Amino acid sequence: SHLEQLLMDLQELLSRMENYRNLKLPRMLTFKFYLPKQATELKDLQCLEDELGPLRHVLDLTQSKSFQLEDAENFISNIRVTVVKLKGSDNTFECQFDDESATVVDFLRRWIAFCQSIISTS
Amino acid sequence: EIQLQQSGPELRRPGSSVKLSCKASGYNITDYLIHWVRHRPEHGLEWIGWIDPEDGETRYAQKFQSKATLTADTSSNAAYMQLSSLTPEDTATYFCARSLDSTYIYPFAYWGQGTLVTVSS
Amino acid sequence: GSDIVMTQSPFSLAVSEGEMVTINCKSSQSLLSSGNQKNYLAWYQQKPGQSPKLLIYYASTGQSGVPDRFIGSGSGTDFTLTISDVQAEDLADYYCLQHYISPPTFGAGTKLELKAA
Ligand SMILES: *[C@@H]1O[C@H](CO[C@@H]2O[C@@H](C)[C@@H](O)[C@@H](O)[C@@H]2O)[C@@H](O[C@@H]2O[C@H](CO)[C@@H](O)[C@H](O)[C@H]2NC(C)=O)[C@H](O[C@@H]2O[C@@H](C)[C@@H](O)[C@@H](O)[C@@H]2O)[C@H]1NC(C)=O
Repeated sequence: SHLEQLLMDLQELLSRMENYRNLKLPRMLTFKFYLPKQATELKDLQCLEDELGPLRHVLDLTQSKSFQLEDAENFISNIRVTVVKLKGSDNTFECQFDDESATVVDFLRRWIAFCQSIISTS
Repeated sequence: EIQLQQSGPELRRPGSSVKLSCKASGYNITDYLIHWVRHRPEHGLEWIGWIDPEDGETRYAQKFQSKATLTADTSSNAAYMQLSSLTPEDTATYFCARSLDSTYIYPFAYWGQGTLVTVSS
Repeated sequence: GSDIVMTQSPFSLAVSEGEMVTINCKSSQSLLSSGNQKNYLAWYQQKPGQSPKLLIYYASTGQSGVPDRFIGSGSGTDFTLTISDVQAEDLADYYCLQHYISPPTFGAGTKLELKAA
C-alpha cells in the first residue's frame, strides 16, 4: 500500500534520530509544526507536505554537522512522492490545522500515529 | 578496565525521593552515553532513560518523565539518577550502563553492579 | 500502547549439558533499518549474582569474548538466540532487547537451568 510505504519512511527517520547520537537538532529544538488532530483524512496530508520544505533543511543541516544522514535528499523525495498520491485528486487545499509547537521527533511520532489510525479504519 | 561503580542500597517510604550515583573509571564519562535500567524479579528489565554527559541532553521513557531526573557532573566523572514520588512498585535493582559505541546511542554495555532500592509501605 | 512489544519464549527451560537451546523473540514491528540494513536487536545474559551482560548486538553480531556457541539469527520481526553445546556456565537469565524506536524494550526473559548429561 502507499500508506504502508509512508508509515515505513517516517518510522525509518524516527529510528535514525533515536539511534544516532549526533542527530541532536531534530531531538532537542522545537519548531511550529502542523500536527494532526482527531480529524483524520487523506486530505490532511497536505499539512505534512507543507512541512517537507523545512524538514529537508533540518536534515541537510544535521547532515553537515553529523555525517550520518547521507541520504537526506531522496528521503524527502520518497516521502513527497508517496504523500502526493494519498492526497487524492483535488486542487491543493490549504492546511486547515492549528499551528503547534513540537520537536522533529514529536512531529514524526504524531504523523506516524496518524497513519496507524487510518490503517485501522481500512 | 572499564567500570561503573554504583552507590549503595537505599530504603525509602512511599512518596519519598532517592538519588543514585554512577561513578565511571577507566574512561572519560563524556565520551559515551549513560543509560539507566531497573530490574524487578516479577517484571524483568525496564529502561528508564539516558543522558549525554558531554552536553547534558536527556531522553526519558514517558513512564518516568515526571518521576525521574538524570544528571551528570564532568568534574566527578559521574552520572546521577533521581526518583521522586516513590511507590512500592518502584522497588527494584537500578543499573547504570554505558552505550556500546561513542557514535550510536544503543545498545548498552559495561553495566554497574546495580543499586538495590527498597520502598516499604 | 505505542511501545514496541517483545514476545519472548520460552519463560523457563531446563536441558542437559551439551544439548542445544533455542530462545525465540517476536516483535510487534519490524526492527530492520532500511538504510543501515541492520536489525536493531540485542541479547543479554544475566548469570546469578551478576549484572546483565551484552552477548549479541545487531541481531547476529557477537560481543568480544562471547564463545561461538552463542548464535543470534533472524530479521524483521522474528529473532532467535541459539546456544549449542550448552555448558554449566550458561546457567542464567536471557533477555532480548529492541532499540529500533525508543523506548527500548525487553522481552520477559528466559531462565535457563542445566542438568547433567
Ligand atoms: C573528560 O574530557 C573533558 C573534555 O575532553 C576534551 O577533549 C578530549 C578529546 C581531550 O582533548 C581533553 O584534553 C579535553 O579537555 C574534560 O573537560 C575539560 O577539562 C579541561 C581541563 O582538563 C578544562 O579546562 C575544560 O574546561 C573541560 N571542558 C569541559 C567541557 O568540561 C574532563 O576534565 C574534567 O572536567 C573539568 C571541567 C575539570 O573539572 C577536571 O577536574 C576534570 O578532569 C575530562 N575528565 C577527566 C576525568 O579527565
